[PDB]
Amino acid sequence: GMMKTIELEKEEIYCGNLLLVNKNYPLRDNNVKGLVPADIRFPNILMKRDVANVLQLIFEKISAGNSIVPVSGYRSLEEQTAIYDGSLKDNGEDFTRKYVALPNHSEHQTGLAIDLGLNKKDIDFIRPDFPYDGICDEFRRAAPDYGFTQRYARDKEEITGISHEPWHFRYVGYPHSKIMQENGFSLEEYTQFIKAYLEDNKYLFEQAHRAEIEIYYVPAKDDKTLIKIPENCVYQISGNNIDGFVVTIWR
Ligand SMILES: C[C@H](N)P(=O)(O)C[C@H](C)C(=O)O
Ligand SMILES: [Zn+2]
Repeated sequence: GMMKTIELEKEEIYCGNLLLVNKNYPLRDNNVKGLVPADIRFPNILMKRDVANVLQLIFEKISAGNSIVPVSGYRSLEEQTAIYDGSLKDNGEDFTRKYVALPNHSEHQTGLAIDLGLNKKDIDFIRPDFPYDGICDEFRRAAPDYGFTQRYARDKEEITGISHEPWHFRYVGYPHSKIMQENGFSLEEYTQFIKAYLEDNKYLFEQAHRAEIEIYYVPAKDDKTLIKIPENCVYQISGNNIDGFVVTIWR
């Protein structure tokens, strides 16, 4: 069918669901919009609208009720700075470096990350309880089917630069979250992995009776990057926050 051309400015590599934000790769566009409260019960915890909707779907699916509470969603630069500096004072430098992202290097500043905890009257804000049992683990096991990944695993500390965090989940979107789950990938690993699949050798994601999904990487040019898409598809494009774009085509 008719193919259409998408023309992207280089700065668009710093927007999208698949941004890799870490010590190496800072947030460069602060202008997150479409933030909404994640839940009526927690008006001060904001997330990107589509992400809040997905969270509700997961809570519905596992019948979480009130057993899981959102502890921290979107954080502004001033909030992240206060948390970091406060942790320096309370917890010391070593702990802070391991458990708090540098300001402008936190996924919380994107609206795509959420810290979750067991519903108990006293919850540690910095390290909330989200065990590998019961309802919390039901969430954790369902998450990749809906677009979420547990961001900071114990076995990936050396490449994420952050200690094991049971509670911190990152939205990357389906099917990326599932591909990461299947391969045991951190987001760092997935960001490298997908660069092996260019437009002329796309990655194929398929299961049962739903449509096939193709995924590929497009390196950013210094100026305008040109991408072609079928008019005959639902598609997504994201920057990777580093050097290019990831394109997702629903067949
Ligand atoms: C501050 C909490 N421990 P976190 O938000 O789960 C840490 C994370 C690396 C960040 O500061 O973005
Ligand atoms: Zn977090």
